[PDB]
Amino acid sequence: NPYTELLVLKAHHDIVRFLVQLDDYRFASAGDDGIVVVWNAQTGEKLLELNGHTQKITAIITFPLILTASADRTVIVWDGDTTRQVQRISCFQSTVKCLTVLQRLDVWLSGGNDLCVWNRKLDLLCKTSHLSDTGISALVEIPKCVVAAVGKELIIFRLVAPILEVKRLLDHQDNILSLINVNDLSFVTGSHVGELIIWDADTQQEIKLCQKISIHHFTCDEENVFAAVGRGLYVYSLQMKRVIACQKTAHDSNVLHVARLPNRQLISCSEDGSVRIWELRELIGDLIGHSSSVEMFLYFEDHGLVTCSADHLIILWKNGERESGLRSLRLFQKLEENGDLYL
Amino acid sequence: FILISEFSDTKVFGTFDLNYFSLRIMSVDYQASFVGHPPGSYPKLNFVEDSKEGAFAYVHHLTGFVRPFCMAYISADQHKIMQQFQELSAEFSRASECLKTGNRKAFATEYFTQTLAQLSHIEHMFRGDLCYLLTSQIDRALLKQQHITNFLFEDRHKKRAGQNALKFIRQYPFAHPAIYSLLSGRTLVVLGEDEAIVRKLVTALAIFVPSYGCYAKPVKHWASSPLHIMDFQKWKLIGLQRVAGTLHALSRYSRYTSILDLDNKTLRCPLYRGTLVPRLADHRTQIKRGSTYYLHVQSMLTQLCSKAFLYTFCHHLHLPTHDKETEELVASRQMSFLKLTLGLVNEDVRVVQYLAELLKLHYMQESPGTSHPMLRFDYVPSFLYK
Amino acid sequence: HEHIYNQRRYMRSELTAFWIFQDVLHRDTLVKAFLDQVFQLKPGLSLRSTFLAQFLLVLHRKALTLIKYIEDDTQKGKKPFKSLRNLKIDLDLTAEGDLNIIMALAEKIKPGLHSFIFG
Amino acid sequence: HEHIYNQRRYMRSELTAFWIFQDVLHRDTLVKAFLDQVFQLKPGLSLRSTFLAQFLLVLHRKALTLIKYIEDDTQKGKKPFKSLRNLKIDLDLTAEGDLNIIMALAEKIKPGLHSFIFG
Repeated sequence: NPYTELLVLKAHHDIVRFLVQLDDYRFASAGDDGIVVVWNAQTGEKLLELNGHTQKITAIITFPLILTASADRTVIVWDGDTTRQVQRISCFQSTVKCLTVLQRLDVWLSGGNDLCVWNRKLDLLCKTSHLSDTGISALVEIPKCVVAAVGKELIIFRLVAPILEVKRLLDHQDNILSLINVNDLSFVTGSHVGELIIWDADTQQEIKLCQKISIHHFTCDEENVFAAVGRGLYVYSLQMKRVIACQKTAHDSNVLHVARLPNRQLISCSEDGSVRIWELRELIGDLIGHSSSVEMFLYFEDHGLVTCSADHLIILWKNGERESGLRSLRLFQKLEENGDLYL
Repeated sequence: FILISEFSDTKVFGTFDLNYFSLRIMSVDYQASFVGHPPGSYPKLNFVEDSKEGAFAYVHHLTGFVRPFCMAYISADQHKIMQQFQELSAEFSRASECLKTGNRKAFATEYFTQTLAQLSHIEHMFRGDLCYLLTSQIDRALLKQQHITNFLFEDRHKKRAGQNALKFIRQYPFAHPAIYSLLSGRTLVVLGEDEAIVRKLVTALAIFVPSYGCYAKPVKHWASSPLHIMDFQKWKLIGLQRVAGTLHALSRYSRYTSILDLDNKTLRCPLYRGTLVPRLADHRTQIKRGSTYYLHVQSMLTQLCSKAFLYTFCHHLHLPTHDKETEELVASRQMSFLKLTLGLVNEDVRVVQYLAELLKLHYMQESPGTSHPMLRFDYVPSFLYK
Repeated sequence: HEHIYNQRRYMRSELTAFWIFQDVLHRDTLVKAFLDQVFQLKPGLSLRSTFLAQFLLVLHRKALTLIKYIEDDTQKGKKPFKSLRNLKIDLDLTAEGDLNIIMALAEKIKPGLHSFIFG
Repeated sequence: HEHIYNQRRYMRSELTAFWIFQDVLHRDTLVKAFLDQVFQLKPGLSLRSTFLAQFLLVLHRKALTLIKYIEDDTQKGKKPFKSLRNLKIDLDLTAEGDLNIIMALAEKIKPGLHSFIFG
């Protein structure tokens, strides 16, 4: 409803899958080209391409530095304002698939069929495991410091010391497709068949929900949780322990990324290339701008939201009544700065 | 109709049409020996009447024995040649310098075609009339005066453009909202096969488009592509073709189009109920020879761009006169400006609301749609007209 | 047209020797709009001269399309004019007091119109 | 004419079940003249009602001569209308915003004009 202007961005020539915010005027789009071009969210000008990976991408992250793994068995550490490769870590026998960074003890992690703890500046190892046979598909942090991980269909935990443990748990029915933290005291996973199960933190398994085709993504709204099942938006609570009113048909094809604006609005991706906004107490408006399947988005609080797809394009979404009163705000500054009007 | 020739004490050669038919009847020998030197005549140049009208008579010398040689003009009336003495003096006092600082070299025919091409350029640039040259001087000086708003519609193929614009408007129903979509910022996706019809419709409707900057046009002639939103960014009217589909997959982008169908006689754009487009384009018009109509539309769009200049550069509208700005106050104050003073009604406020934004983007960085691809739109529901 | 005609009357009738300010008829719309909306721009920032040149541009272009429309209404002076009303509704000139400005500039850079259409 | 037409649209499209204030276009001249020159007479001396009845009289007589002029322009509804411009210059109705008053009263005591001339 408010977003009435869009500036399409184009630098890639493969499927764009990943976005991350660096600081609050610029972001980075990393697709299956293996190139990482940073953009400017205020005015949509590309700044610099970070090229050097050969194969497709698997996971990017921002370290307070742009650490990036790919399908070839290597990780390239990068940085803003440089356009140079900082390091070329290639010591992996399988493809690294997770780069979840602990914000507490400045640790960078990996996922390439094992777990290896790394270092901040003097970029060395700290500890190596094997503990897998398929490939680790999800990582998350949790307090009391314990690091959760999915082997294939088993939640296995860790610990940190100046050095880890095993705290296997399995109790499942299919391989785990998603994993999320909450504010504190819990964490939520979801099986491929649609079994939404909540744990606490560790602590005990809590609910073994049914009735919801295949789940894709979660969203913390700690009084309730927001699932993303096949063309559905089934909402599950925490206090009431039941399904607060859901939407059996939200999108046409699928729902494959959900997130939440801070102004009590709910937003989802799709597979036909459609973005929609819901209010809790339902639909508000479309954001029809992509041909093929959208994949991820990101929401700048000051200026607009950014969406990517498998059609190589990246689209900013500004509003036309707040970003038009800034064109005629820099104009009168420039006019009285210039003195005359033609000089 | 008018003639141009040489002198010496007789005719040397004609230059206008090289001794043509009954358009040329009167002898050059009547003009000859009366435009030479009966006082005897260094660079003499004079002007007489001799009631055709006597004209510019720059006297030139060759020192060599063949000294009397002046080049002479003639036209219809008096004040065409007397009133334009300043632009007939300094274009034959410099075209003779090819011959003067030409054939002054060979006494101590190489520059002959130089004079016989420069002189043809003089008659071609002074071919028209006395009124047309004065209007082109005034339009030249005034387009030198304004410099912001000229790019919006600054752009004899304009005769073929405007004549097909008139044959568009008075021979196609519901064209008021189509031209509203062109003037408002909505991409008129002209769709239909039989290429030449679509191309003539495109070059006819190309007049109404407010181009982005001081580069040529955002028009696209007969694209054949699925048209995702990157061609809707860089082109404001597009000439798609039918393939015997695209109408169903194109309607997914229904927020940014006005799909005018040639083989179906329908279009899909919002409702236009305003008065500015009917005075730009009335249904019945008693205007003949549509180049006149193109002058009418250019005269009207100049006034429209003046209204957009006014709405852009008023300080007390855009700068908020409050500590904390409230968009109810500044939006209602802008709306009170375009209703009361400019006299606009319910969609023309959207038109001037757009052209002002193009004017801001030209003045601020001289780059809309190249390094700032804005593409502002709205959620107004388009209706399927039939 | 009455000035040229009465000029011919007074010159002839003063060459046969030894062989009046009537007030403003009615106002207009373009100069009322122009003077209405100029004094909202700022004085010393070269805006009023720009908008003034835009106003003189639309005045001269309306003059030239009036010249073209008379010039092709008849066969460039073959037939008498007889076409003032459609000229006034088509060319946005329904006020006669605003017709007189464009008609005066059109006479000023094409002489002989007022005798052709009025006299 | 759009009100009757869209009335037919909404009534039909609500009878097939189980088988918007757009602001003032432009102003006028008679009501501006009338309201200009009424408040110079005196209030309590029965003058304003007299002049008001004269204004309603010229409104209704302009309505009746508009009805007559449409009524004999075509052969009382044989041919389509096609004659708005000469109707506007002859009957002192060059402003459309002052045409709409006389046309509205003419519709009010002769129904079916707006569909005949506009739709």
